[PDB]
Parts: sequence; structure tokens; C-alpha cells
Amino acid sequence: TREDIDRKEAERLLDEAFNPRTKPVDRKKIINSALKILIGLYKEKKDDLTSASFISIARAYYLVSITILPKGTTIPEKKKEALRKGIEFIDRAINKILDSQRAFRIKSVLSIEFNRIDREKCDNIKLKNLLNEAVDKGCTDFDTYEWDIQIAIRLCELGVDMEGHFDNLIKSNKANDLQKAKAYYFIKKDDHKAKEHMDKCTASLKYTPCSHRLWDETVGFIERLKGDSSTLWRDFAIKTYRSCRVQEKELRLRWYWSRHRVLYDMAFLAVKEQAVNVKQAKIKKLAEISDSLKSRFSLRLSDMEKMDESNHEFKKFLDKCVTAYQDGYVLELTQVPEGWVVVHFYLNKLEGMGNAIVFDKCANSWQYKEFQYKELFEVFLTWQANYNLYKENAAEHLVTLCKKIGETMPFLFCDNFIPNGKDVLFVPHDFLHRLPLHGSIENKTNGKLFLENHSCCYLPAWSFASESTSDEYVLLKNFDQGHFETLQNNQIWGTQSVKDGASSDDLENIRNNPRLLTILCHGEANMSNPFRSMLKLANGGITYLEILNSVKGLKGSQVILGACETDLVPPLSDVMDEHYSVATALLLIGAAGVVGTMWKVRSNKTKSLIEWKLENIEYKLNEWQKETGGAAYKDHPPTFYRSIAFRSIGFP
Amino acid sequence: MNITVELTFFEPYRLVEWFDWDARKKSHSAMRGQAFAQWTWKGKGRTAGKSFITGTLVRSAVIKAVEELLSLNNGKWEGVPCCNGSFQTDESKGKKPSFLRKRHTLQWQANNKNICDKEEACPFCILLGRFDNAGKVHERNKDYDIHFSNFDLDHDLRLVDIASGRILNRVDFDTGKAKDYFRTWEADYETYGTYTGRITLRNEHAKKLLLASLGFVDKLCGALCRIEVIDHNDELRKQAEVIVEAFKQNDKLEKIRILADAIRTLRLHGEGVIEKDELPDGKEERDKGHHLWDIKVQGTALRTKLKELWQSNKDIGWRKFTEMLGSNLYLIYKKETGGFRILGDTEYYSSDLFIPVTPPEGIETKEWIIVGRLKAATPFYFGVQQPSDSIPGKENEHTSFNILLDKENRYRIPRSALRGALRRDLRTAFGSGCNVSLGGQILCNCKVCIEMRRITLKDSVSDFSEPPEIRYRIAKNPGTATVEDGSLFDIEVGPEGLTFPFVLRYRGHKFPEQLSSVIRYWEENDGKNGMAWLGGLDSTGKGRFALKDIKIFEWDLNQKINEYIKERGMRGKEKELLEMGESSLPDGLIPYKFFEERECLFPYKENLKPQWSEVQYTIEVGSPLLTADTISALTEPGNRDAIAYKKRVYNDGNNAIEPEPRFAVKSETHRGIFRTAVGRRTGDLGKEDHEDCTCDMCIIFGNEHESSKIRFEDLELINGNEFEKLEKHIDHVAIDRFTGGALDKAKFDTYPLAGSPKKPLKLKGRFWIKKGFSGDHKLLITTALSDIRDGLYPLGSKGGVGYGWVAGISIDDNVINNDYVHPGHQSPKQDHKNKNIYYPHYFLDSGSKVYREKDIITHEEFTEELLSGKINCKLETLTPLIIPDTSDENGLKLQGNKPGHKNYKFFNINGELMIPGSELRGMLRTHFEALTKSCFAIFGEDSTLSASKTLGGKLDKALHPCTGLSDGLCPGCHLFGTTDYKGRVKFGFAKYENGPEWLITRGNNPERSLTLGVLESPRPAFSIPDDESEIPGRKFYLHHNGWRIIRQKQLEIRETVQPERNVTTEVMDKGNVFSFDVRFENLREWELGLLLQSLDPGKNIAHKLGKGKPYGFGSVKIKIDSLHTFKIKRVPQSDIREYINKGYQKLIEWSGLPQWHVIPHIDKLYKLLWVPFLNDSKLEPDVRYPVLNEESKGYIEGSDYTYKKLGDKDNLPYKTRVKGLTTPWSPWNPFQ
RNA sequence: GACUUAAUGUCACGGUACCCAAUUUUCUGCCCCGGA
RNA sequence: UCCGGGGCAGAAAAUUGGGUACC
Ligand SMILES: [Mg+2]
Ligand SMILES: [Zn+2]
Ligand SMILES: [Zn+2]
Ligand SMILES: [Zn+2]
Ligand SMILES: [Zn+2]
Repeated sequence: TREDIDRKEAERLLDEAFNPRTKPVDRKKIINSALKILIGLYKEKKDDLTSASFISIARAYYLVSITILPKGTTIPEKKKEALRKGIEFIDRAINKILDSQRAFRIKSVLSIEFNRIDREKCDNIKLKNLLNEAVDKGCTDFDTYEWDIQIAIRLCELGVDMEGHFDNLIKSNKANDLQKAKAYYFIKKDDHKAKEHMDKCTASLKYTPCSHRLWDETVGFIERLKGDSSTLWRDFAIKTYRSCRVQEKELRLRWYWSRHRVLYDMAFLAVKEQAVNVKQAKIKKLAEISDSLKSRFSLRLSDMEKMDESNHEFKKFLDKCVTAYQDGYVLELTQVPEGWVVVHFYLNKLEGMGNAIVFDKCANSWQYKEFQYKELFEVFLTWQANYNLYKENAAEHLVTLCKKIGETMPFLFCDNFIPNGKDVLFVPHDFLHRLPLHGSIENKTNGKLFLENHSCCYLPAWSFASESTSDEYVLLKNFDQGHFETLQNNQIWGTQSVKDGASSDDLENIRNNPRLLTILCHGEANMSNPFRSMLKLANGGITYLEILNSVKGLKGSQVILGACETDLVPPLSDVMDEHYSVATALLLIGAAGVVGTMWKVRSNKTKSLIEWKLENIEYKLNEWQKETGGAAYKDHPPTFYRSIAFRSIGFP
Repeated sequence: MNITVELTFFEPYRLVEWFDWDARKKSHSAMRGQAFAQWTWKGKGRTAGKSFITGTLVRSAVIKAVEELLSLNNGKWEGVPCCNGSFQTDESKGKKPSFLRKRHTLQWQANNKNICDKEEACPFCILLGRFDNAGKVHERNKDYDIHFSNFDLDHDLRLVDIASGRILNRVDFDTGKAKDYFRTWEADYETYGTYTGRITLRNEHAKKLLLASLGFVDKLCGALCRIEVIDHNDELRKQAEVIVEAFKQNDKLEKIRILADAIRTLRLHGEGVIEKDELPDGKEERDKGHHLWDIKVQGTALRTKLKELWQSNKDIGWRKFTEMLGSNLYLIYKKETGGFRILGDTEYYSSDLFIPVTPPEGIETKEWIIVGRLKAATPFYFGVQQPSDSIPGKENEHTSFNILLDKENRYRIPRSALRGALRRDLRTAFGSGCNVSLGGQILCNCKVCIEMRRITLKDSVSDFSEPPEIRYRIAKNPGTATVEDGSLFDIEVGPEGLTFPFVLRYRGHKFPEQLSSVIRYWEENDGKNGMAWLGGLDSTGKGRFALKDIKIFEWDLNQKINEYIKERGMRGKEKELLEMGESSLPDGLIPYKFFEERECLFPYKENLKPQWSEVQYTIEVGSPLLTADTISALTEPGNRDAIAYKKRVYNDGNNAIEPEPRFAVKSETHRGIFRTAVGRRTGDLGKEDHEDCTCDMCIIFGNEHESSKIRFEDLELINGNEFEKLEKHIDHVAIDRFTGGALDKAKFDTYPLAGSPKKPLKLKGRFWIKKGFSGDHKLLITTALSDIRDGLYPLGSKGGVGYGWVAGISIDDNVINNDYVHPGHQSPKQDHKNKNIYYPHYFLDSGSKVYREKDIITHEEFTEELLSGKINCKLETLTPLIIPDTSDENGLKLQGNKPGHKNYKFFNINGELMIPGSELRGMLRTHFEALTKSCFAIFGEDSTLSASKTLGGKLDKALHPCTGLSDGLCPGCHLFGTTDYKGRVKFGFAKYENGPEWLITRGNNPERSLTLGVLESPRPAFSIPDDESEIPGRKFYLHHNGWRIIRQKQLEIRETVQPERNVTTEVMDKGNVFSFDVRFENLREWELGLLLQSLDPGKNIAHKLGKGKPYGFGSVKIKIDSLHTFKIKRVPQSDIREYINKGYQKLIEWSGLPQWHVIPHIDKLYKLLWVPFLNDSKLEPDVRYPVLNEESKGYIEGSDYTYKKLGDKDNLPYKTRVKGLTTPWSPWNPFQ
């Protein structure tokens, strides 16, 4: 009949899309075309469509959602609808035998993913009853159907007995290690045998990119183990985090998945719970976990959908990541110079407890303390909201923020945690990147600044640490003329420096590794893609992505920026902050040290910073902050606002 | 103590359905509309209800105004200091409020002497209700120290009466396409905008602060507000059923759709187009009258019944009557003919922290009001979903896209659309903005959202309610260059030049240079063009608004705030603010003298000014341009089948639509020509689909995912005043292949703009190029500009006939012999004495063998192997040529002396003589089809004989016209095209160059004219005498000087032949030279050769063109001057010879220095077109029709050349009569 | 009154009905034998 | 047994297909 040919066209297009060899670009087109052929005749016939054709409606709907990747942090509404649309038609097949066997097989998997991506609409008990009837309907052909093993294994997550069905699925050929490890854990309460099989899963996880379904499932499995007090997540979270490190090393950008932060939080928490040298080996491992999280920044899919050696290398990453998403469904931490102490910061989203990992090279000692960032973040947002409205007039809100930094982080002033004279390198995390950690008031009467005692350097991550011409001072300038005149025409500046209006290509022109490079321009921040953030220079401006590839000369140069970081990075609407500024783009291309203002200050303050750097580059920035203007924070707070605004990003 | 306040709205406020606080979480629409006016259903049935505003919403707006009022005065109000209040409820001590504050709270350095408590509290703590018996759970009204009752609407009441559901939008900035959408109810502020409620204050200490905050509340429920203390449709459907039933009885069902479109268009014309019978009356003599308005419905003409309907349905008004009747005719037509979304509809609805914002003490905060007018520089379009969908409470289309209007049908610029475009341009000016996140817990602190939170706009509504003009758009099929199936939709667009009252309120401490840049960007002044792209269809140049008459004023809110509250911030009195002078300004409101100039704004110069680069140019059309508007042709008194598109332009000075509509080529046609021009050269047009595609065409012109990087505006005709008669009337007809006369139904006329090479039309149009255009893409647009300048893409319809051919483009400064000799025929040559008489027409019986090529040549690209170019030809008149100008039935002004006598001038445009390209294309088509044994493309199948079978049955099945491309197209139908396939050869109008201008005859009253003999319709009965006879073939007329007989008997013709029986016409003299352009695309090396051979067959062979062909008139010889081809090179004679030879070879294959006479059908064809008297020859064959009988006029004595004797089967049997008719140049007085 | 608010916290002016599509394709203002 | 006559004046097709849910 007409319906027979309809499925004969639609049931082979779906299998063509269902096979792994089909590219995701083609797969999305194939499923939509098959769905258009399928749903198009559903519009013509409505309930006249047979159950077998009603069966295959949901197969397209289940598969069409597979191609609906999350374009942002949240799960898409379109993907949720396709799962909701799929669960409707397949339900219509139940109330309207090989038909019922395969009907409950796909009704259940569509609800399995529906309960996964959106647990509120498809309740756990509702999902439990649905798959419980699959046992009643005997969906236990685990040898031939991959979806079938998913059913008995999503069930034991809920708490169903399934002792009888264990004999089938673990010996089933098409059960993956993560599933086999799950079925070995809660189907029968043998926590021992789940160790070996999941080890194979994590070992195989080093090659499947982070977009794969198994990455989200394996973290969810440890998400189940963690909080169950199973004493097995601690080993498991660390093990899979190791696989993430190997996989991620293959622009310093990573595929975004919601469980990635939980993976690092759970791995960090596992080591923190496990925390002489072996006791301190864990504490160091906290920094490696923390550094690896900040080693690269997650890019939302919509951001990487729209962005040439870097371009060619990126499209391979984008292509490989999208294929794996649909495939599943179908420097040393101690290499720091003596006299320097390094504070690695980690914000845990799992528990509202950030903690700073500190490494004193002179003592060769690893230790950490925990702090509440929940109240500090609100004080930061109060400063951020007030600064964005009033700039220097929000100085009074900066002081209470800097005092809050001291108040909630008192270990910064403790001598044991940070020695009195040791140089402090900061490796902040999330919103602590925006915090002026250097200029923080100790929570005590007439508390001195943290900056006064120690010279503070900032690093986006420890992975940005790196190890020539001593009289060449280049200066770029696209700022208005009236703001920089006496500094503009100083004798020290070299010839290869356009001092009135600079261009994007002229930044790429600097060579020979100058001692000082000055860029004075209006920075502009791309609120979603760090690669698209530009330094407006002449026409168009030069972006973070362009600076990474085009700019090559400034290797080991001490860079000074005239663009406030608040214009280089977007404002913070959440605790997480991985949007890397232009300053760290310079850090990747050598450029040892990038001194720039953390927020908008009057041009005279930047002028004095450059001129004081002109006289002697070896002078520590800390001294200039306390000996000239700042370090007061009580009388004339805007003076303290202007000085503390300058941070030193990048430490060699 | 018991303040009764009235809350009035000055723009459409948002309405939402009321759901209890717990029941609200279930519905996303009501959770989004928590700051809206609540609608509750009174009674049952979901029909009526009562609108109200929660006192908690008025309280939240009031305590927000108290925050601003106290922040402006540094925490005091009228001397009494106020603390910061409280805006944090601990979950442990008690429950949270029903609404949590996501926004920053304005705070200050509290200067109150004591911490506020129950015994003594500041006016802020009194208004908050911090210390009183009223808590989170309501018990009684007496507990409230300050109480806000519900605000009931001042006016059961149906929801549809008060509110209209509208779909709002979230447009992605990077792509220009909507990310998602959401629906609200925009309630009617003009009728249901007043809400009254009681505010009971039991502490007079906060009376002064409360009353001031009521006047400071600026907007509520999505609208600006001021708070002051005090069936016809069913009957139309039935009679539309009557109309459709009548049309079905007349077998004209498909005409109902066009009638419905014409009726909905009739709202533009007004009442006088029906009550004065201003509809076109059809032909002056036609019995059927108008083909649409005279279709008898129930014994009466459709115009009369429309008059009766208007009399019956006068109550609803003309606009509603024509919209409903037009829609009802559409609605019924759809159900007579016939007529779910995958992945659902993209309708999206969206830890608390206290963020105290403390403005610096001594900062000066002001509110700047910008009042101007948004002049629509282009026909604007503000999209709205269909009225069936846009029904509040319930959640077929005559007009595919409707513009947004009011209850009074006034054009509306929504605040949302004006805010979304302002946010778009603010993000452009800043260079950095957010994709607007919905429901975020933290305020977006981006540079755009910061200013957008201080920016308030107004819902602008034009003082102009005339109906919107409809723009029809089609999608060309790239392969066939015809309309894509199912691609025909109409858009309601507002007139250009319409002004809307623009209002922008910025309340802040300093006026940003980015908002100044956007205002300067949107401004029009002197050389600058206003660039306020508002609404949709921007790519087709719909909605380029211009800000004008901008006055920026300043409210000193730190000192002159009692006056600001007294004036209520000029809220709702903004139009009064625009007209009023600086002397009449309200106290405290001063003009903003520091408004940064256009060139002094840094964001404007780098971010907004280079964003869109205009490329203005003047299209010069040396041909009659016809961008057909069929719907408007039916409703206008011209009665023309196709008339040129014209648009309604609003004149702001006259406050009305300009009396003369502006003639233009639509921006959609202007855009589509470019998109095709770029697509065909890059090969992107040939791509099957463009979903998730980033090709050259999709990057430039956008696709379903990305907006176009180029915005096209209309090609306005700037030459209208120059032309004495702007619109030329050109009659066209399809000549039957079998009988040289006209077809039965195929006769029409067009009304193009009278362009000509000497007096061309100038169409000044422009397009906008987005900043960041690739260098390769900039070259693509320039190449497309060159393609249109070169004439590759004619504008409008009838391009292959010669309409809309672009002579050139002016960019604005702001940016060969064929020596074949045919032997002829023996009988004319042997009889040097011209004794024998020949039949004027003869039939070519090629046969039934027709080669239909199923591999149709796509128009989607310039194939490299195929040949595309242009032919320049010279047409010399061997005999007098008659191309009558039927635009004037009395062109010679001699019908006064001879009533009913049809007299025409020679065809001309703007006084310069022409041959229409249709005449050349048609006369070349018949020769090409005869040469290539093609089908009878134009043939009278429905005609009969006097019998068993019609002419279509007698014609061979393979010779029947090609229908559809599935069966393939014959060489003639493959070259010149069919209805399913646009032809690959374009014939231009032939312009007269030189020669003896006219054939002067002294006897004729006009010397240049000639009165012809009676030309009667061909009758197949003679060519097919019996039912056993077949179709003789294609009728061709021999070349002879029989016009001299007509010329020498002019006095006898007029004295005997009835004046209305014959015609008098301006005839050219022999030797006149016309030049026409033949543009061909994707031609085979043989097809170009056959076309070249068809144009210039041989030295002694010419064509027959124009009127009087059977009388020897119109023997025209075409000579090829130059053949140009491009991949623009001048092909030389040797390569032209190469092309023609391949055409001969192809003709050999179908049969199974070329001597064409070896092929039997071409030899028969070529003696038909062979000129016996050409070059130096004494042959003067006597060629004329037999007379009816010996007593008939014109009979010559001594000869038996009569139809009575030749018609008799005894003397001339049927077989030899058809044998004679088939054989060319066979003598007929001494019959062979 | 209620319908119809909850009160120490409503950025919803927190969201452009947006994005794609050439009113076009073919057609000679043409012409002879009869009609009861 | 009779001595003339104008025709067509628009026909066919498309009359909408879809896409879009950052937070
Ligand atoms: Mg209270
Ligand atoms: Zn108080
Ligand atoms: Zn924002
Ligand atoms: Zn494309
Ligand atoms: Zn044909």
C-alpha cells in the first residue's frame, strides 16, 4: 500500500542516519527529510497511520533530537520537544507481539533521555514504572538491541531488583564497559566488580572526545556514587579526570558539557577528602586538577559554530566533537623560582566552598584552606554593578569588596599559609579572576593591604607559565590624542611604534622581542566567545584569535595595556568565569608579563604606570602601588581605586 | 489616608491571564507576565472577564519610584531623611515574598538618626510596610499601614475587545534571525487604559513621599503610564459562496483566487470604485465585457452584484467589506480546492542576592526626552501573525504576511520593535553586547543592557489609517527560470514617507555617546540618510526609517524634580512636547544644548556610519518596462491585462498619499535579480537546497539561518515627468501555427512604462552593503551590477519579448554575411511574364517527427560548454512593413470622417518607430519551429470544421504543443521556451535607424498611410476540405509585391470596401533598416547556429513580419551585424560559420557551406521565404486570393480564379487542393 | 464587597515576528472563403 | 433561391513553502 512504500522510504533513510558512518551534517538533513516524509503523511492520514508507521515516527523523533546538540549551557528546548514529541506518537502505538515488544523498546529509551535531559517532566518514579513494564513486556533481548541494555541499566539506577536479568546483559556483546560497570554495582550490591569494568570505560574514555554520551553518563554514574557514600566515587572520579586530561590535550579551547565542571569538582573533592609526602601529594594534585580546569575554557557550541592554520585546526575539533555527540546514541606544578609562592584557587560548585592551594617553593610545602565564596561573590557583584554605573565613583564599593576578599580569605594574611616576604603568584578561578586579590585589606583594625607585604602576579592558569632586546620599548596607541600626549612622545620609545593611531596589522609587525610593548586603545569584549574579543586598533581591530596567530614578535616582552579588563572581558552574571582576556592571548605568544588595569581609570593613572615602568622595567609593580597614591583605602578611596586597578598578568 | 488613584496608560499595555501564585508556576505565559495587567475570566466559557492590575505590582512600581526619588535626593525627601529600607527576607525567620527582586537596589548613605522600628520609622520603611501588622500572608486590610488595593479597569468585557494577542520576538544579533518568540496580549490603552484603585496610607509621615512616587512611576504593565490621585461576516460569507458557485457554473474556479486578491485590493481605491462604476468596463464592443467584473453571477454582472453587496454591507465600512469579502472569497476558494510543525513551535518563556547600588553623593542625574518623527524612507513592514492566530485566549490566510496596525487600523511601530532595533544599534554602537538572556538571576551588566535599562521608548502610531499596499513576491525556479511551484505570497507594507511619533527617554547621570550615535545614525539631515532599520523584511528594504524634527530636552531630576513629578515627565504629552516652543516648555524641562554632533561621536564614526554602505545607481531601461501588477490591473479603469507596478507614497507635507502613485521596480525584484545574478555566476543557484549552507550566495543574500548581508531598495522611476505618455499600451497575440491568424483565447495587451533607447526610463535604486563584506563578495555584487548593466537580466516580465532591457547603469558619485543561395521555385521563375496566379499563403507539411529533448537545459548557471551572448541584427524591409500601433484605435485621427474605421500609426514608443520584440520573436519562432520540425506551439485545438474531430484531433499527437518538461521539449519550445520553461533567447525591440521613412501615396489622406484590403480570419475548412484530410502544416506567406495592387487601388478600396471592414495604417517604405538585439543564454553550438541561420537564412530569403503578410507586406530581411558571446568577445565570421554548420548537422540527425535545400522540409520552407524579386531580378509574381465568385468584387475577367469553381470538388478535387496548398509557389490560376 | 493582589524584594522597556524567495513563464495585433 | 461577413481581445501554472526556542 501507500503506507508500505512510505516506511520503505522512511525506514531506510533512518537506518542510513542511524549508522555511525553518516556524517552529522548529512545525518541532520537525512532525519529531517525522513521525518518530513513520515510526518507529512501523518498530517494527511492522522490516526489512519498504522502502528508500525507510528513506531517509526518516534524513531525519527528520537534521532532528530540526537542531532540537536546543546548550543549553550542549558539543554535545548527543541531537543526537549523532540523527545516530548517522540513520546507522544510512540504512546499512540501502545493504545492502538513484535509490535508491542519494539514499541516499549523505543517508548522507554525516549523517556530515558527525557528523564535524563529534563527530570521534572519525566519523573523518576514515572520513568521507573515505564521501564518496569518493559520487564513485564520482556524487553530483555540484550544480545541484539543496544537500547535493550540501556533499559535494564537505567532501571537499576532507579532501584529495581533485576537479579534475574543480570545473567543476560553482562555477557551481552553490545554492552559497553560503563554500562557493564553500572550493572555490576546496583543490580547486585557488589562494589568490587564495578572497579575493573569502569576502569576499562575510563581507559577507553581517553580517546572519545568530551562531547560523547559516555562522558556525561560516566560522570552521572560517579554523581550517583558520590552522595551514596559508596566509598567508590573517590577512586572513580580521579580516574576519569585523568582520562579527561589526556582527551582534552588533543587554541586552548574545550568542548562544553554540563558535567565537565562536576567532573572536576568531584575529582577535586575526591582528592580533598583523600588529603607526609603522600599526604602532601594529594594537596599538590588539587592544584593539578585546578590548573587543568583553567588550562582551557569551555566554548558554547553556538560560539564555535561561528568563528588559517588555527581555523583549519579548530574545524577538526568542531567536526570531531559533533560526530561523537551523535555517535554514542546511534610547565610542572613545582617549577617556580625561589622566593615565589603560588596560590592556585579553585571554586567548587558541588559544595559552596572555594579553596586556595598554595605552594611555597622555599619550604617545598603544599597546603590549602577553604573559604566561602558565596558571600564574597555577592559583594563582588555589588562592586561590579556599582562600577559599571559609576566607575571611579564606586571606589567605596571596591574597598568593601577588597575588605571582603580579606575577610573571607584570611589565610592570605596568615604567615604559615603565605610567608611575609615571599612573592605571591595568583592563579584565580571563576569570579576570582575579577577580584583584586593583591589589594585586599586584612580583616582587622587598620588592616594593611595584601599588596603592601607581597608583590602579586596573576596567571589565568598555571599552564600559562613560561620560562630579548633590553633597550627596545615599542608603543602602540589608538586612544584619543588628548589622553596621552606627554607619554606619547617620550624619547625612550623605538622607531617601530606608531604613537598616534595604531592598526591591527602593526601590532603583528613588532619583532625582535622588545622589552616593553604598550597598547593604549579601547578594548571591546565579546560576551560569549573569548576568541572574538578585540583590541580596537584603527579599522576593525585585532581579536584574541587574531592575536594568537598573527602576533609573533613579542616573545618574552613585558606588555602594558591601556584597555581596562572590564572592557576586555564581559561582565559576570554567574560565578563561573572562563572568558580569557586579550592579556592571556599575549601570554600564549611569549610576552612574559602583561600589566594592565583591571577596570576603567583616568588616563593619568595609566600614564604614570607607563612612565614609572619606563625608568626601570625591573621595578616591581607592587612598590608603585604603595609608594605612589594607593594603599590608603580610607582617605580618598578613588585614589586607592585607581592604583589597585593595575595587576600583573603572567609570571615567568 | 484613603487615596483613590487612577492609573492611565499611554501606549498598549501588556495583559496576561490571571493564575494564583501557586497555579502560576504551571503556566509559562503567566509567569512571564507577572508585571503585566492580570486578566481573570468572569463567568464560564472563556469569553468575557475582568482586567485588573495587582496592588503588589503597583506597590512594586511605587517602592521602585521611592527608591529612585530617595536616591536622587540622597536618601532624603522634603527634609526628612530616609534609611535604605529593607529588601532581604531571611528564609529562616519567615517566608520569601511572592516576587523576588533580581534588580539592583538604589541605596544611599543612611542619615536617619535612629534605626527604623515599629515605633518610629522613616517614610521609606512606612511605604515598604516593614513595621506593621500586615505580613507575607494577608489577613485584613486594617493591618496595612500602607495598602495598595487591586486596580480594576475603568470601563461583561470580552478579552478580544480589550486585548489582541501578539507574538513578540527575540532576534539574534549575529544572525539577524529570530532566536525564539513569545506571545502577549497588548491591551487597548485608548479604550481600556484607565485603571482605578485605592491606596490606603495609615501613616501621614510618608504621605508626601508616597504621593510624589505616584507621579514618578513612569511605566507599568509594559506601557508608559501616569498615576493621578482623584452576522455581517456570515452574510458576506454566504454571498461569497454565491460568487464562487457562479464562477464554478462558468468553469472559472481559478479566477476566484485572483478575484479575491482584487477585492482585498479594492480597499485602496475606496467607495467610488464601486458606487461610481469606476471598475474597467472591458472592451468597447466585446459581448462578454470585462473578463472578471462582467462574469454574470446570478443573471447580473459581477460589478453590479458588487455594488449590491456594498449597499447590503455598507455598515461594516468599505475597508472591512472589501477585506472580509476578499478573504471570504479566498476562504471559500481554498475549501473548494483544498487547504503540524516538527520539533514544536519555538515559543520560549523564561539563589537571590541583594545588590545595593549607591550613586555617588553629588552626582547629577537627568532624564533626557528625545522627541522627533520616524519617517519611513522605504515601504515599512512590521510583522504580525495572522488574525486567526492572533486571538487572545485561544492558543487559511488571504494575506500571507500582515502588517501590524491599531484598533483604528493606524500603522503602528511597536515599542518592542523600536526597542529591539535600538538595542541592535546600541549593540552596534558599543561594538559589544549580549544575546539577551531571559530569566537570568543577575542583571546583564553589559554596556548595552546598562543603557537599555535607562532607556524608555513609546509605542508610535501614525495618524494615517489607509489600508496597506500588498507586495506579491515569487521565487524563481533556477532550472526553468519560471515561478517555483507554491512560491507566491503577499505582504502588507505601509507607505514610505509615513511619519511616526518617536519618543525616547533616557534617565541617567550622563547621556551616552553611543545613544547619541544611534540617534544620529537614525537621524536624517541634509546629505545623511536616516538608517533606522525598524521591523522586518530589511533585506528587501522594508522599514528604513529616518528620525527627523528631533528635539532633545533635559529634566534636571536633582533640582527640578517636583516639576518633573508635576508634569509627570511629559508622559503621554510627548506630541505636545514636539510642537511646543522653548518658551512654552514645562518648568524644569530645558533643551539639551550639548547633544553631540554627528561627526563628533566616536561610536557613530567607526561602528554605525560604516555599518551599511549604500550603493545608489540609476538603472537606464531603453525598453518598455513592465513589472506586472495583475491584481491592480483588474481594479483600474485601463482594462489592461498587465500594468506596470506602482507604489503608494505618503507625503508628510500634504498629510495624505500622493495623488500619483510612484512607478518603481519592487525591491524584491531588485533584490532577486541580484541574487540570481550572483547565484548563476557562482553556481550557487544550482544547489538543491541551502539549509545550513555558507555558499557565496547564502553569505551575501542570507538564507533561512542568516540574514542577508545586503539590503535592497526599490528602483524608483525618476523620469515620470519627462514622458508625455508614461505607460505605453502594447497589444500582443499568439498566431496559430497551422493558420496564420490569431488563436481563440490567446490575445492580450500589456501596459509597460514607455521606455525607448532615445528616451529611456531612469530607475534610481540603491542597496546597502553590510560592514565586513568580503573582497570576493564585493566583487560578486559589482559583477552582478555589471551583468544588469550589460543587459543579461531584464527587469520585470516579458524579458524575452524585449521588456525592461537595461541600456546601462550610472553609479552615483557618493558610492557578417550569409551567402546561401536558394534555387527558388520553377513556376515563378519559368513564368517570366507573370501569367500564373499563386496562393498568398502555403502550408509546410514537415511531418509528425518531433524531437523532444527530455534533458532540459537549466537556467541556473552559465554552462561553459553552452554558448551565452548577444546578437546584433539589422532588419531591412524588402516590401512595405506594417506594424500597427493598437494603443490608438484612431491613431491617424481619421475615424471622425469614417466612423468605426480602424486606423493605426506605425508602432512607436515616444514617437520613435519600433518593431516589438514579440513580433520578431514570434516571427523567428515560427521559422525556427518550421526549420527544426518543432511542435505547433500555438495551435487551435478547440476549433472544429464544417466535423467528427476538432483540429487538435486532426493534428498529429507529436506535433501538439509541449506541456510540461517530463515529456521533453521540441527544439522550438526548448529554445523559445514554454509556460514551464523560460526561453533561452530574448528578442529586443527593433529601433528604426535609417531609410525612406514612409511609403508615400498621394491618394491616401495621410500620405504615409495606406488603406489595406479586408483581412479576414483564416478558416481551416478550406485547408481541410474533408474529415479524411489532415492538418496541412504550418501556413507561410510568399514574398511578393502584391502591396502595389493594394497601393494602386487605394481609391477603389475605400469607395467599395466597408470602412469598418478594412483598416488604414501607417506603412514603412522598402529599404527601411531596423536594429534589434537578440540575447541568448546557454545555447548549444548548433542551437546558436540554427538561431543564426533562422535570423539570416540566405541571400535571396527573407521573413514575413507584421500586418498584410498575405498582401505582400512585411517582407523583411534580417542581417547579422555582430555576434557577441561571454563566459564579452566579438565572435568573428569564421566561428559564426562554424556554429551554423553544426545546426545543419543537427538537422541532418533529426531527418535521418551547407545546401539547406537537400532536406525536404527546409527546401519547402525556404522557397516559402525565398524572395523572387530580391537583389536584381525581374520576377513580379501575381499572388492573391481567389474571389468568392465571378460577380464578387475584384474578380478579373478571362480567368477562372474563383472560390466557387476551385471550391467545387468536380473541377478541383480535395486531394489536389491540399496537394496544391502543401506545395509552395504552385500556380493556382493554371492549377498544378 | 468580591471577582482580583499580597506587602521588608516583580531588570519583563529582559526578548524587533525575525529569517530565506525576481508576479513571473510561453504567446507575431494577426488575418479569406463562403453563409442560409 | 439568395449577397456578404469580422473574429479573438486573454489561456495555462504558481496563490505560499518553510526555518527560528542563547537564557
Ligand atoms: Mg508589613
Ligand atoms: Zn527606615
Ligand atoms: Zn546585556
Ligand atoms: Zn547557499
Ligand atoms: Zn514544442
